[PDB]
Amino acid sequence: RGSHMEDFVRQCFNPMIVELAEKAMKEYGEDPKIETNKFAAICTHLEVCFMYSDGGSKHRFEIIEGRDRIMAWTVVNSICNTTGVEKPKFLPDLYDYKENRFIDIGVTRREVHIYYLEKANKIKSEKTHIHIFSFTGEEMATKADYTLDEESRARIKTRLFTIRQEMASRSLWDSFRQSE
Ligand SMILES: [Mn+2]
Ligand SMILES: [Mn+2]
Repeated sequence: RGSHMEDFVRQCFNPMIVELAEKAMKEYGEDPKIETNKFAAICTHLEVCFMYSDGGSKHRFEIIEGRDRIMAWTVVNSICNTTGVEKPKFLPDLYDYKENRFIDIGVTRREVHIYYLEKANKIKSEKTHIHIFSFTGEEMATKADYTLDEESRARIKTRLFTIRQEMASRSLWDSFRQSE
């Protein structure tokens, strides 16, 4: 069965992101053709992570998101075993070489703090930095430390709101917002 959402995702995100999202979904045994909202969210999370890592200096970020589970943890161990930083319980998204911390980036259709609090306790990792974006232009980061300058975060919020308008323009936003 062919859904409008899957066709929208494929023509809205670049092929490298879609491929990474598919490999991520099947690696954890899920179908992009059936669980299509999740497909859309994984693509979105991937793009935001990539836009985020583009915000810093050249060597600033190590990218963990978008890798095989095995090599992602391999890089995490290399980072920990060479910076002494604590090994997070669950896979982060980036490591900040400038601020010497892991970052878990979140994208939500709820209020940023409803989402941050749950991400805070689920990790329970005191060290890992959290940065949440919403589809309504809000953000919320650990210690009010937003890592990147304003322009790079504003770029991310703009893109998130364009995705939401594109889904709304195709009547897929309601099903997407309710499915989280
Ligand atoms: Mn991740
Ligand atoms: Mn994340």
